[PDB]
Amino acid sequence: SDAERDALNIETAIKTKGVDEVTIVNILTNRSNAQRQDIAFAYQRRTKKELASALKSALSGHLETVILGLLKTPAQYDASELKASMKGLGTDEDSLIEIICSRTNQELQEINRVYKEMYKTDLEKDIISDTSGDFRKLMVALAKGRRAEDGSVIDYELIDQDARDLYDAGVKRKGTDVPKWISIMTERSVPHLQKVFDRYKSYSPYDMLESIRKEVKGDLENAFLNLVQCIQNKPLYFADRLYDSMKGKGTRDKVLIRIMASRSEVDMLKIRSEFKRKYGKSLYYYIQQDTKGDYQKALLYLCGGDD
DNA sequence: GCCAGGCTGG
DNA sequence: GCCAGGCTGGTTATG
Ligand SMILES: [Ca+2]
Ligand SMILES: [Ca+2]
Ligand SMILES: [Ca+2]
Ligand SMILES: [Ca+2]
Ligand SMILES: [Ca+2]
Ligand SMILES: [Ca+2]
Ligand SMILES: [Ca+2]
Ligand SMILES: [Mg+2]
Repeated sequence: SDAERDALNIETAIKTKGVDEVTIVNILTNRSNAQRQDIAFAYQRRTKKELASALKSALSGHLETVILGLLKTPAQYDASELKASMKGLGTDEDSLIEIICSRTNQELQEINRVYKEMYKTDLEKDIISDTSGDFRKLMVALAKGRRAEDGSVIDYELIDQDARDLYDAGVKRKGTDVPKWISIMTERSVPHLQKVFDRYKSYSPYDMLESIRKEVKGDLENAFLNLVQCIQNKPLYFADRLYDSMKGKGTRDKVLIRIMASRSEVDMLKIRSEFKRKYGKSLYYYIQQDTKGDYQKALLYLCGGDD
């Protein structure tokens, strides 16, 4: 890599009359996150100005959102998105749910650490302040990032007991024992819960997702639905969330940008494979139909190719 | 989950 | 009939 050559080409594009957005996109969306950190360092040393601030002046619109997000480290970006989801008197529960429900223990440990560094308060405290009831209990538990790690031994006895407990806490009874659902679904390892959800189908006339829809409502329902999909098949979860961000009128750009940026370097090949298999056309194609301009170009580079 | 009703398959 | 799935609504499950 040549961070200083990239940093120089970016400054030229910034200072150019009208701004050369294509140069900025072509560079930043075709570099790894670590290469971008080096570019930003090299840029500050050359210009005495922060790259992120210089681009926030030089860009606007959805393109600005993409590019500024790409400049943050993965944990910084996640922490900033969590902060933004909680900003003001409301809560963006959909975004909070997406991040907390899909991040691994190791990702969440770094988010907790980085959040506190950037905002001087614990993530858990902001979550407690923005949520209430069982939804709060579930989000706070997940955010600890202390799910059991995948053991070397499959515990079939516990798989069966957990399935019965989920059934007895929900569909089988009047009302719902939500704390039993929260315990099992936050504490057990991911491969364990995968097996629990199939075993659950032996006891229950409905699968886990349909049981959630029948038993709970609102933010709690949304959160359990996202979590179960994340446990069952996380690349498919992101493929479905991307399809949902585009399928209808307009675009849920906040969701589309965040997924494309945060997964580009993690599992985007699997996301693309699941998307193409389910929807028959490529993720690339859906992005092309829903977005335009340099913004489109940036997302297509994060996609990484057709099919 | 319970009690039913009609429906589509093999 | 039997086997496997679905969808409705009424009287509704440690209720
Ligand atoms: Ca321009
Ligand atoms: Ca701007
Ligand atoms: Ca708030
Ligand atoms: Ca809200
Ligand atoms: Ca119930
Ligand atoms: Ca519901
Ligand atoms: Ca659309
Ligand atoms: Mg790439």
